[PDB]
Amino acid sequence: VDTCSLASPASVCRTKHLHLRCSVDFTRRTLTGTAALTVQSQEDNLRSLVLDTKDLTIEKVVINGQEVKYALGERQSYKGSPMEISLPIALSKNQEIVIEISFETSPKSSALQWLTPEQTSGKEHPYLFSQCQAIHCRAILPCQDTPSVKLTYTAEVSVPKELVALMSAIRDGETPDPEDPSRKIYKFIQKVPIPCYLIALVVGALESRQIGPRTLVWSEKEQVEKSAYEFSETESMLKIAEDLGGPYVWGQYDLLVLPPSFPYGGMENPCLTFVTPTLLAGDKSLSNVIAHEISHSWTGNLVTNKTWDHFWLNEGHTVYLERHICGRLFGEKFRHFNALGGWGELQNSVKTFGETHPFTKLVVDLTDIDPDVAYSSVPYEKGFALLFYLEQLLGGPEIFLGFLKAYVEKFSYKSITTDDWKDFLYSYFKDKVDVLNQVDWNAWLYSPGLPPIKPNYDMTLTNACIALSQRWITAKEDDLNSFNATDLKDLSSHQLNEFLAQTLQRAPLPLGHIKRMQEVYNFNAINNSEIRFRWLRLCIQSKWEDAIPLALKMATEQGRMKFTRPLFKDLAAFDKSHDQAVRTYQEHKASMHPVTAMLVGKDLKV
Ligand SMILES: COc1cc(O)cc(CCc2ccccc2O)c1
Ligand SMILES: [Yb+3]
Repeated sequence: VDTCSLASPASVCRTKHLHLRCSVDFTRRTLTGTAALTVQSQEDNLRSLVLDTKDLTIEKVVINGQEVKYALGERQSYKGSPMEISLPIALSKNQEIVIEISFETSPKSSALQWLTPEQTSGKEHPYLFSQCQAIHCRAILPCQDTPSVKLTYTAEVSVPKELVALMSAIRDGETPDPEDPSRKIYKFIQKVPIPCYLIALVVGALESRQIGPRTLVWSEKEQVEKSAYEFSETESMLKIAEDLGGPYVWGQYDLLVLPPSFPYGGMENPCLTFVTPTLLAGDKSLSNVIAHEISHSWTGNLVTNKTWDHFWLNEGHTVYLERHICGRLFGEKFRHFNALGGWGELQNSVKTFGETHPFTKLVVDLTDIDPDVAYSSVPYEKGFALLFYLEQLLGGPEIFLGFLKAYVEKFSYKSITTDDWKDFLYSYFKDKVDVLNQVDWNAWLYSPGLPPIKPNYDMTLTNACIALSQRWITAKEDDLNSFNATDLKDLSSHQLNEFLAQTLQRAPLPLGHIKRMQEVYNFNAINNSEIRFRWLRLCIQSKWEDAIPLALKMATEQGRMKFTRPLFKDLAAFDKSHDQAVRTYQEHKASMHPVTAMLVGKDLKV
């Protein structure tokens, strides 16, 4: 049973399709419209069902052309309020009805950010966007808000005519509003059954330019040139992901580069991946995020996790594919380098939570836990680590990729659990059941802390990062003169970032070493968001006052949670800046993405 959802479970009824016809109102910061759900019954004699809702105003519910009775339950925190609909005629098993619910969103909807014009690049027009992973789709519309249910949908969206609307679906045409000539209706069809966390909307002044045979890049006009350059290897990545995954079943693959308040690096919305504009490093150095979003097209969007207790199935197989893409493009030694960094970030998450803390288990139990609160790098890296370990044990990359394609093939258009994964892994590796029983499964799946085994890693590109970091850390004042900008000359931006990751793991350092590091490396000049973030974290943790305004400036001007939350956290901890960090949050709380705003307020103990 899906514990994070209050709707009737899939064992009762199943949404097959959603028709949504809505209207984006920027004066009220609301979406208003109707959600017509086509619901099949799974039982005999079905007379009622519950849907998920959150801060939605419900005007009425119409089945068979007539208003039916319904009741809203009391709010249950982050879960929202259940919405029971009294059905007018009892359904037999497999009977299908259409429920059309007239609704309105609240401006406080946790799934949406309402951007004023000054918060955009252009400064003339407003912007709005959505993030429904994990359980915020109920903040947009009543639904069975669980990934245990997949549905197709269609939409018609009325927006200011000067604006443009996109969704996670095939764009199905645009027309002016028959009822209101100042507006446009844009239409969307999604023919592939999807879980509702992938429903996506963005409304703004968008421009497009084509970067491949199935890719257009979407953003504000100021951002299109840079976006088209930065993501020009997407077709190449797709061809690899198809060769490893099997056919791409979604048709198009467009990329939308969002404003900086977007809280994730990416979101794998079918046909329209959302990406952070912090990926625009000028050099395609952060292209692995695109490889993560492309990979989700199979592992995530096709093979879906039945519940959020099994999210690792989403992220771990995806991180496994993403590094496989990156491995093709740039070499097997590069895959291992990324893999090893991954274990590095897993070390930090376990250090941060504590090695016995429940969110460090691969499979979590999310009863009474906001998924926004549990979100970490753990499910990505522990999932990846498990799959890497399994690769090595079971005969290396070629064989484990055979398992991975069969896995997509085997579970496409379904929502699975960990036993469904492990059972199939066992059916596939019939001849290696002895190898598999050797694996310690309770530990990998259900024990907290680090995995019980570490897989073998090639060290070739990593050894240079570890060397320079150790040189800095074992340096005493009288060695600091020997550091020089030629220390970095054979370092890729990636090894550089790994050098800072290595160093940050041992923070703090003497103020003097940091001062010197700036002096000869000019890290401050670097605009790569990964490098800068770690360099800034290193400076604040090492107590450098000069870095307060920079780290502050990064924490607010962008809003990617991977960077924003540790920056406010480090700053809260540093005595000299603690009070500016709290006051800066409170100055910008209103203007922040609601989930980011929530997590930073808790992080800051406001
Ligand atoms: C951005 O997508 C998510 C949003 C959330 O609020 C929560 C999640 C996943 C929650 C989760 C699942 C499994 C293991 C750890 C974990 O944090 C994902
Ligand atoms: Yb010395």
